[PDB]
Amino acid sequence: MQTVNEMLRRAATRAPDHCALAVPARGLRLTHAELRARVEAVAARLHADGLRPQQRVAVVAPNSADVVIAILALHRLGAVPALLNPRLKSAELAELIKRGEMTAAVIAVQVADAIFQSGSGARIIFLGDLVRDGEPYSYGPPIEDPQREPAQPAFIFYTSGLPKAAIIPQRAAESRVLFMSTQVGLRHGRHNVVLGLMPLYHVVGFFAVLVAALALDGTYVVVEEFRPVDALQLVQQEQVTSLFATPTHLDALAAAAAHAGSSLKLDSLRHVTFAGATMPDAVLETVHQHLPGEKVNIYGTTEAMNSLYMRQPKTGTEMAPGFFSEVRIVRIGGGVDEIVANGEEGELIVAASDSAFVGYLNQPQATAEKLQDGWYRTSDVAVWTPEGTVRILGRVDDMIISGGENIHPSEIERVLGTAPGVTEVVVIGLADQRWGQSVTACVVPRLGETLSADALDTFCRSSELADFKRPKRYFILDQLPKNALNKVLRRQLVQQVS
Amino acid sequence: MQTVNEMLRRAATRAPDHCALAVPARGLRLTHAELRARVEAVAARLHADGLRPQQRVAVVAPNSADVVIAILALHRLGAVPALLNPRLKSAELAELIKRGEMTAAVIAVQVADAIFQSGSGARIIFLGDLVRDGEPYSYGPPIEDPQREPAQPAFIFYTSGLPKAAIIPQRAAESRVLFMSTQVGLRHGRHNVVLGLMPLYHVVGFFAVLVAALALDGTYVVVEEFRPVDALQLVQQEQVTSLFATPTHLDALAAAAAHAGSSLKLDSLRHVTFAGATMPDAVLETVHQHLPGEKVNIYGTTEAMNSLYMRQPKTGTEMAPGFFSEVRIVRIGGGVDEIVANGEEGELIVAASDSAFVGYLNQPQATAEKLQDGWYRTSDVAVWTPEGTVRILGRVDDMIISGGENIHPSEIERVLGTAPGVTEVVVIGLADQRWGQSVTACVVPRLGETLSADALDTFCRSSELADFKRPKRYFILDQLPKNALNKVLRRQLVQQVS
Ligand SMILES: [Ca+2]
Ligand SMILES: [Ca+2]
Repeated sequence: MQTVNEMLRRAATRAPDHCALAVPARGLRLTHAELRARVEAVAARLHADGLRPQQRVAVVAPNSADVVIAILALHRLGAVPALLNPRLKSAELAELIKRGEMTAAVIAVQVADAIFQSGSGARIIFLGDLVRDGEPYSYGPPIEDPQREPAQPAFIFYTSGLPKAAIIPQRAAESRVLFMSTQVGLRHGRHNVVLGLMPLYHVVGFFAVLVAALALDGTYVVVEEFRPVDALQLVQQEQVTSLFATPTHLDALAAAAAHAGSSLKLDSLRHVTFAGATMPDAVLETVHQHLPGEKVNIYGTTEAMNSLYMRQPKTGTEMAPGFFSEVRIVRIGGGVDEIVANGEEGELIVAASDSAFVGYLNQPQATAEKLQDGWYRTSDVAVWTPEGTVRILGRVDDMIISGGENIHPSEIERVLGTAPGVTEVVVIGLADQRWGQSVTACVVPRLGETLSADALDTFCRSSELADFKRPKRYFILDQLPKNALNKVLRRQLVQQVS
Repeated sequence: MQTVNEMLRRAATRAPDHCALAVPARGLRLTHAELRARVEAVAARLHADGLRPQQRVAVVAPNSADVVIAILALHRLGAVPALLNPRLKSAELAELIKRGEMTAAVIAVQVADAIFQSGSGARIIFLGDLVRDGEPYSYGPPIEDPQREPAQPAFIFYTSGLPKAAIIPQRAAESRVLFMSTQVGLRHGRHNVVLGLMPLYHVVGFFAVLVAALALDGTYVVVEEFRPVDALQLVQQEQVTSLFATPTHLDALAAAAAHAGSSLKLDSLRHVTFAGATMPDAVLETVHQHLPGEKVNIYGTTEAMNSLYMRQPKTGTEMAPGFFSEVRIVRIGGGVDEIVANGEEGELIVAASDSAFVGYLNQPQATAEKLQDGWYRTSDVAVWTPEGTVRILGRVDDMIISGGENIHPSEIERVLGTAPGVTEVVVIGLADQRWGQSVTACVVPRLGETLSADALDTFCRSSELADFKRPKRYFILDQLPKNALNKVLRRQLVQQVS
């Protein structure tokens, strides 16, 4: 097996003087050999300070060359980095560090004061004390390479109450990189220039983007702050060959690319990759229209990485398993062998092979729910189409059951999203008078526009929606309740309207 | 890890009703599911007859759907197939089966009578008794899946006195397939139609061609006998997307493709792959001119599979390591850490990682010579170019040392191959009067043409060859001595001329 460390080690023997890390705004460029030397330097310093293999170390920082070096240094030492979203609230981060029994926390700095008040025994390490614009503070003797074993913890990543600590074993790294070759069509070579739009604390941003970029002897371009015009200019200046972005970022990029008066040259870009399950047909058409390269839709989890994909997608919900993957659709709430009959809806489950996590840290119960008899349960509903592909229908937990029939809010939300005057929509089930749920739509008007239940119903009646799927009721609201991460709080919304 | 069996098993869950095996001349087509059922059937029958996991079974047969099924059935049972070139002499095959301590031999049938006379305890199994045009003789209870372990023997393949039995471990299969994705640019999908030009008893023909074709959810097209026109027609009829062929086959294919009056449509073909180290510049130009698709040169061994490659090659000897690979150039006859200074010639050695063989069967001494301190020694001479690529110079054993300077016959042979009137040439060293060797060229004239030492020397003097490299002597011969496999016997030639 090639661990992350080993893939990078091998790449550096092959392409020592080729650019590995580029930070164009900062004018910082490091070769594969230069990066390896700085990783080794930081690792040695961390070891001298007391850090030992298989100890867990939290990382709380936005994307940057310094955090790339820190994460890889921790891994080189043999510590287990636990990458955390720095946009989370301080007390929430402190709780997770406490729950995780971390030896230390490497932070970009009032998070430290929060860790001190939690009672945690985690030693605070400021990122700025380790490495500054690629330059390490060097000390301590050279250190041994730790023994890495296939099933052993390598990295911890967090999911969407509190986020769960998914443990990624050493053996998972290779296939979490190589799917980008088998599915997406990346190949080895010094032509590879990868734009780092995805967060490093997301499995895609780390394995599929950063690690893939370097493992294939290419360049990772660091983007600290997202700006659509700045990103497209970087495509031209750095000759970016591939980008992985969110639907939100892609919509922004497509719009910035759409001007006739623009001098932008996007010719180098050959791959545009995304998780487009939630992507409306309209966003997908603008991506096809205004951005070059092959478009590939992927379906992925923190827990299992890549399970389905589609080249040149026409919609965001239709995909099929690729290399590495084995999938089934089973009776909702049933055992892993209870295969549905074709055309019937069930839960998508995916074989837990080398890419799969080994469990959630200190949560035995949640693990038992997700990993059963060699299979990872997605908690998503799906169906086999007449063409033998998988149609993702939505989350099991979002499903509305009205008169004993399954309705998926995501489908209704996509239709209603295109109705005149609608800027936002969330579809929920509210309790009816016959022990079921009634389909209910909460809608926000475009600025200055007037919505009415009658006009929205008139629009739904003209659509392809089956009768039983049309909302029975509308709530017209000035705004929807959202957390600090711009995610709709479905449960708080039910309470506000009901 | 995915063993060969596991890669095929997973592919069949993904694409059960897609064509896996096509024999167009015979009108035979089998889906992934149909192939798996026949593999399972033959495996069960083999087990009932007494065959058990980790027992070695020789296979002596030309390419066909039946041998594909037999090999995969042996592997499914857990036996270790030892694939042998059926063009070898009977007593030579019998000797190798004896030396290998085989439990049995599956043969297309006077090889059987030879095995009986060798004294071997190998039970003879005729291929025609197991499966006929895809149809198995079925009996016996269903059998357990054997435990497969990473380091455990999986397949045996033979090299170029007697051929050596290279043991390929279970863990080697995945990277021996996936290099075709990282290096050559194949990707997962039902678009894959692979033409089976390479012999199944060659590691390329098995892992890189057959197993890759199926593992990626594609089709393997069986070719029992090579014919250039028939092969190109199959490209059109079956919509072949990739082919791997010898330089000899490629020259034949290019010529057949070169007619303006031809109706052939080769548009589906996107990848033409070859081991082109021995390929002259002229053959490479005709391939570029007359065949479509991306051309990729690979450097490979039975022992280590893929160690170097080049996309869109301009010559056959300049390549660089790809994904999986780590290479060094060391002092000839020295230790694995004795790196040469750049520009100096040495032996190419390659890291023995997952793809590597684990040793030669029953030959401890030959193993110790080839596998040292984590490295496989190629026995090829090479040099790092000013551009940081590897230039393959030829075999260590072929090198001529004249006045203390290294001369490589392959270089001289390529120049002399283009001289007026020359149809064949072999360059050898003969003992001089100062304890060294003199560069000597043995040449065969084109039919009816007259060669002379003077005209050949005149041609060499006009070439880019350094003074010290030009032949001091010519032997003009009506033919060169060759074995039954059309390979020049270098040692018999020295004796004939000296
Ligand atoms: Ca309000
Ligand atoms: Ca003769």
